[PDB]
Amino acid sequence: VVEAVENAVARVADTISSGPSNSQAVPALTAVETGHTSQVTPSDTIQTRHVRNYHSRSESSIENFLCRSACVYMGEYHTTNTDTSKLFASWTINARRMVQMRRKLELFTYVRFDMEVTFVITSKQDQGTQLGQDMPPLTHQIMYIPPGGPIPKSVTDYTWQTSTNPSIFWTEGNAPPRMSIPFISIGNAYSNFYDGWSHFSQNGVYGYNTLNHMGQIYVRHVNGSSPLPMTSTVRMYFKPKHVKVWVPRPPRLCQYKNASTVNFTPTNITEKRQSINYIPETVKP
Amino acid sequence: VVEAVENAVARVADTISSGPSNSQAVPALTAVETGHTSQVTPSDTIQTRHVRNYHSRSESSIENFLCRSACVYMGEYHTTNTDTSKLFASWTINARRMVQMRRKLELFTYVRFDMEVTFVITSKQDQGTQLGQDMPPLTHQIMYIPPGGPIPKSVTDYTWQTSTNPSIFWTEGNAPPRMSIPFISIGNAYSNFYDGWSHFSQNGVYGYNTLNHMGQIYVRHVNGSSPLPMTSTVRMYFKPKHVKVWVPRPPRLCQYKNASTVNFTPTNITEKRQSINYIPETVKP
Amino acid sequence: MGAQVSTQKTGAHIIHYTNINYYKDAASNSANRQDFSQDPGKFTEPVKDIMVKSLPALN
Amino acid sequence: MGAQVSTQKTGAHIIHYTNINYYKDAASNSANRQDFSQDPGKFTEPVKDIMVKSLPALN
Amino acid sequence: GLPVMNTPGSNQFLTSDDFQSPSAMPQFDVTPELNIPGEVQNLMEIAEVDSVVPVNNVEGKLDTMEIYRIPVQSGNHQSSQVFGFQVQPGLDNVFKHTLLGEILNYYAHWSGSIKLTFVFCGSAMATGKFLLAYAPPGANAPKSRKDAMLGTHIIWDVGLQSSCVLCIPWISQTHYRLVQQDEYTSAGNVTCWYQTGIVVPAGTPTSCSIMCFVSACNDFSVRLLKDTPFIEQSALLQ
Amino acid sequence: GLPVMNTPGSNQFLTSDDFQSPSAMPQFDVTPELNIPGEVQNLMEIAEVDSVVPVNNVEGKLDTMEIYRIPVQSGNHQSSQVFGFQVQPGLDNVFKHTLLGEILNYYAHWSGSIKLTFVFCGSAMATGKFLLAYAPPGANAPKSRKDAMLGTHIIWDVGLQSSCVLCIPWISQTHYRLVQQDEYTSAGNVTCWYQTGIVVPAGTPTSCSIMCFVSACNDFSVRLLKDTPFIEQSALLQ
Amino acid sequence: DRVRSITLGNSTITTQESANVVVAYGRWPEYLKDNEATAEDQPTQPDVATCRFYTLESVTWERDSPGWWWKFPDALKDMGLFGQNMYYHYLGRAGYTIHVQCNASKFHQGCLMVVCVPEAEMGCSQVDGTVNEHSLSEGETAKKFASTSTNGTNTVQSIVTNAGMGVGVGNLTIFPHQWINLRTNNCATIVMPYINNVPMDNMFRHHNFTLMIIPFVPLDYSSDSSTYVPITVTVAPMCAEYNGLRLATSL
Amino acid sequence: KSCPNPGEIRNGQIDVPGGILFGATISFSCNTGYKLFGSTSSFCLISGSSVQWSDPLPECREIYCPAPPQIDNGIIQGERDHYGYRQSVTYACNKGFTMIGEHSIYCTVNNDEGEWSGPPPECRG
Repeated sequence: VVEAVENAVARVADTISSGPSNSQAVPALTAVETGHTSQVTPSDTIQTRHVRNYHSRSESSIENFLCRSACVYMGEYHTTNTDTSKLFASWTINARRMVQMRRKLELFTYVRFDMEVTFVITSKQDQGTQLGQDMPPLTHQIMYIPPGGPIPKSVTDYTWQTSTNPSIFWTEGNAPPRMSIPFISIGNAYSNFYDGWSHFSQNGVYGYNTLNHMGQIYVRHVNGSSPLPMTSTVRMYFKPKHVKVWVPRPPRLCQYKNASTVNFTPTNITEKRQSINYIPETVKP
Repeated sequence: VVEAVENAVARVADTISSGPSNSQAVPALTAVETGHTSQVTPSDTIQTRHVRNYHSRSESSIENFLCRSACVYMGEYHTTNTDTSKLFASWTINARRMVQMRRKLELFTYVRFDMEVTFVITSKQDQGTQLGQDMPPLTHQIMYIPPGGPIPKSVTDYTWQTSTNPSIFWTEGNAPPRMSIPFISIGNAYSNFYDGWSHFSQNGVYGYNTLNHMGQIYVRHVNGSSPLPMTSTVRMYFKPKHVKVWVPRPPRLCQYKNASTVNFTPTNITEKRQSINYIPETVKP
Repeated sequence: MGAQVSTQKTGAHIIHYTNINYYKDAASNSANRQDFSQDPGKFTEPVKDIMVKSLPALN
Repeated sequence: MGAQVSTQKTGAHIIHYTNINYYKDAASNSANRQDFSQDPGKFTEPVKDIMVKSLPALN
Repeated sequence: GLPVMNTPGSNQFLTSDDFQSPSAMPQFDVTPELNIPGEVQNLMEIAEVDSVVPVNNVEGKLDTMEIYRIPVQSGNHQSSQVFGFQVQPGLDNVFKHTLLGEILNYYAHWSGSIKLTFVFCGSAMATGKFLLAYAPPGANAPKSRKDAMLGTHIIWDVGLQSSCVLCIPWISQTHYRLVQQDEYTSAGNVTCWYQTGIVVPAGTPTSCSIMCFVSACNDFSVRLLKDTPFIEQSALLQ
Repeated sequence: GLPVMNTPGSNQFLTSDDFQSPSAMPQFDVTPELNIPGEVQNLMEIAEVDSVVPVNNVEGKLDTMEIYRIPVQSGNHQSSQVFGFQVQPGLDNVFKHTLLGEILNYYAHWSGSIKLTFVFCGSAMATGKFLLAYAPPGANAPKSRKDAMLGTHIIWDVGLQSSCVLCIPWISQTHYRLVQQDEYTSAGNVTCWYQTGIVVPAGTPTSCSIMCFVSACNDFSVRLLKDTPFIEQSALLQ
Repeated sequence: DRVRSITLGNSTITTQESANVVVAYGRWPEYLKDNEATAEDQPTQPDVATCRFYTLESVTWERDSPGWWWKFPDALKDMGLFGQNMYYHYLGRAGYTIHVQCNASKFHQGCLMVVCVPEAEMGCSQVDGTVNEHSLSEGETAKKFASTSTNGTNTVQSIVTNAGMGVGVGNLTIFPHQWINLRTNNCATIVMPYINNVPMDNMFRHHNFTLMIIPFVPLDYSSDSSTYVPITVTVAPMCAEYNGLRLATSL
Repeated sequence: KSCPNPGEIRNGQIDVPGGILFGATISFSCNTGYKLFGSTSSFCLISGSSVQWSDPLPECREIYCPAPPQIDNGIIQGERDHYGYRQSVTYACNKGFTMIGEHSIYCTVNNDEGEWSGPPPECRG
């Protein structure tokens, strides 16, 4: 049984012709005091020719805009060390440590979507004096710790039994480990912003950290120790699918400071030119 | 649901019979002054027999001619060096550094097509005194920088996060990395030639470089440094699919000089023979 | 076998592709890159009374 | 399931193949190696008045 | 089993591909949707909204609200040019930080026409007429109102309806234009001159201000996603 | 999942294969087509166009326009042969650089017949008749007009209609012929002789010129794509 | 059959030994239609002031003269109200009708090639160098090929046999062309549509095409035939639009 | 102000990289096969009652190969003077002698000086 799906293409509006005009219709004079954005197509101000316009606003929809993978965390962990807490990587989940996808997601106040998560794990042999060994392929475990579960204390913990937490074993040399994630939230939309506190006495922690608690991730080398040290770096890539977004906001201007807060330093609105009348002369023999 | 597609085969024209003739029809006498190419089938000049001709002009259509992969750039990059700009390859995109596909594409003035791009990346261990090591498989990143994006300054840049630029990670030992590319142009056809300038004062840069700005490509080793140096060479192969071509031109005669210009040295039209009457005698005891 | 044949993205001036879903969860599907809808008057003209583009904005 | 069964290239003197497109973009298809068309009179005979091959080219 | 054969491009991770992928939380039960107000369904809905344009971005006024307002006064100032700026909605410092500009800078090509709406912000008794002209590229910016008069202009009479819309049409040869504009895909320049001047009675201020709001017409479109140059970090946790 | 099994030829890169492949720019919106004049749809449309043939490619005349024109004069020159050349449209220096030859040299086999059109380029009062003969291979080139007379010839009378077409037919045993011709797939040789001579009145020049245009008939075809030997480099950036 | 008349604007051309009329690729000049257009504003279409026969100064066909080339437009830029609209407007579109006129007696002999070349991008004399603009076009004064390889900085490599583009000068028969064989005809006409890869294009920046006149068989005559044989070129735009008006360019 | 038109050096070339206005220089060259007798460049200077050119136009005069070297036991078919560029000299041997080598030599130009091709033939007894 085959089903035919209908997909309509949304072109942009053509240019209707026009001629001279001498009337009391002023399509130009308006009043911005009303919070209303003038709809003056060129055919209202000048004489235009009929132009069938085939262009499309497809690559600017929200799904085409956001559904592209982007890195959101990089972390390193060693096969052997003398710290036992550097033998595995760990981090709380948020899209907020890399400025690119942060700023991208933060043109909207509430974003509701599924995701496609990918991991790029790349090991290197640590620089030393006595290199040279035959180590077999490394395999890695990526465990997701929801908020509440027990978190590991070493790479030989019991928690890595991953009885109910989902976790991925991947043996280096194959295609990256990818999986898909539903809308795992308790609100009705991930709230990028939040003007409020956690405690009802109007104090506590301010803003985003209050709302979103999505747990942690813990990555480790399953193999075991290593004759000579090696260090692996894991990068995590988020790609939002089935994207819905609400209440847009002006794009960020000032540079980000930390992943907790929206604190900033004041910056200029834009960069300078010589005068207010300055247009450079570029037609010159 | 299965759909039957009809594919017609285009044979070449048969030879109709003929006999003696004594008439005022001169199918031979013509006048080339009119810019018109005589249509004189042999059956007009001599007595021919009816010949059903099954031959086909299929392997000479433009799609069968051009749709074959060909290398268009070769570049080397090292895992370790003391230059930090030789650790990654980089180049602006044009089909114009290799003479074969250049000359092939340049029988036409405007070529509009999609492409299928393939990369053949081959590493070698650099010759030295102390060889011998256990390095794991190398993996490479190939980033495409459209015209405007930020370009890397090292192999540890931020730009390699490839948030929106498309880029390929490939772990050596598999099938080559291939992808497909639409007609990414702003004109209505890629213009192999251009008799004009960039500035309106009739100066600037002359010819092709003006028109086509398609961005750059940057290749790197993701792994990291290497105990002992190694050097990788990347070759890029273009194969035009869905090919449309306009306004043919005489094939190039003189050899190419550079990828910027059509400059040349004058060459002879063709090579010499002893006389104008010279045909070699090849039936000899 | 539970397929759906929709249309590809071609420009204007053999175009049908086939989709089958393999997983038991809609959070495993592809992305909906072929929905193009708009309603700018929500942000562009968020006013109680209409304004007709050829009459004075006041008066 | 959205297929199309066209004819192979055999000489003259069990020949049908099957195609299915998997990607959402026509820039991902195969090549159209089975269109053979011609119009040489565009370059061969680009003249205003016709010339009939059995009459003098002039006169 | 079935004989398969792997083509090139296997086992790679292309950032902008959409395949299916196993759910790591099977039979999850998502939270019911909510008809929250104000849902965006395209980005050319954020770029059709007016945005105050920092025209007066001379030095010394870049962190002041004064950057937003064009000075205009009464007297015989017909020889002086009020303002003027290139049309480069993604590259000119005047535009690159508007809503139009910040939305463009995520894309690489842009086509369509633009709407610049001017708001006279002086007394209720000041009166003047202004000339607002757009000059398609090909020749240096006009330096007198007799040249700006020859362009694509409008004459805005200041009255009850305060504001006036100069709609920069789309004149180009290429269907599109780069966002990182060069002098091949240049777009022109707009310039503003007094047509009769400002006249005020006694007891009102003489120095008034205009303001300029940029938005995209209903035929605008952008394409070829890219990264924006405006955000940048130097380590994680930022 | 499905049990597959990989056959030989897996994970190879064959230059001339056509598979599908992921688009690296999904949902791209290409520029609308344009009905630009003069679209090519086959290469045997570039090889059916006349092309001046450098017959007189003796040494000392190879970088001169003189290479293109055959000398012809008035007097008792009936013993002399005007011109003669092998039929090797892809290998003979006379042909290998025409449009026919440069299009063939991208292929390895060629079948069909050829049209050689001769243009008398002398006075409007000079008169002569010429014999143009083609000799299918099997015997040395004719050395006298009594032997050329026996071939496949035409007698061209010079008059108002200046030019005359000798259509070299396709006589061969193999359906095709190599482009890099040997003496198995040889094709013959054409030769030209005076039939009556040139006669001019007083006050016109005596030394005239012919010219020869080669094109392919409507049953020509080429096959088995190869590389052309005419272009070559010694490093990248060329 | 050999008589012909071409009436464009307020100009007429009569001819009595014409061979035929090459219409470039079977295609006639036409206006930009509504679905292939890209510019929003209304175009100027003057139609009789600009689509007429402009005659460029004439060149003397000598016994040893390699050839000549002109570049269109930038040849008609100082011709009437074509060369004025062409100044005041950013974008321009037009096809042409080129009539080349060279007459001799019945005691003269020769053969010219008259060929229109789209995008005739040319090659400097020093291989590692760049042309001027003067070296591509002098306006209505023709540039001249050379019977040997030329030297000098910034000047096109104008040996005839390569035609300045690096190709064989006998293969130019792929372009719309005619011959002038002083024994049969005395004029060549080529009707040239707007061939370019964008709908409209600027007129000062891009030399849309190149007209090359190359004598393959040279002049000759005897005792006292007329020594002076000139060639005259007439070009007439057709279906000429302009778009994007502003103040006039300057060079 | 504009100088008068430079002109046209036949068998040569004029390079005007910056126009012909006041204070503009132009350069002169000669094609392959000719020597440039005259000035190399010309400026737009003030001349009495106008602006005109610094130096007049030069001449490209043909480069000649020297007389062809005669050979013993041989002959030249109609030997001539004025052996310009690309022109040929044909040899022959005498009765009882056999011809060896290039039987005819063609004049070229190298380093801006006329030069024949390889050595003339030999006549063996």
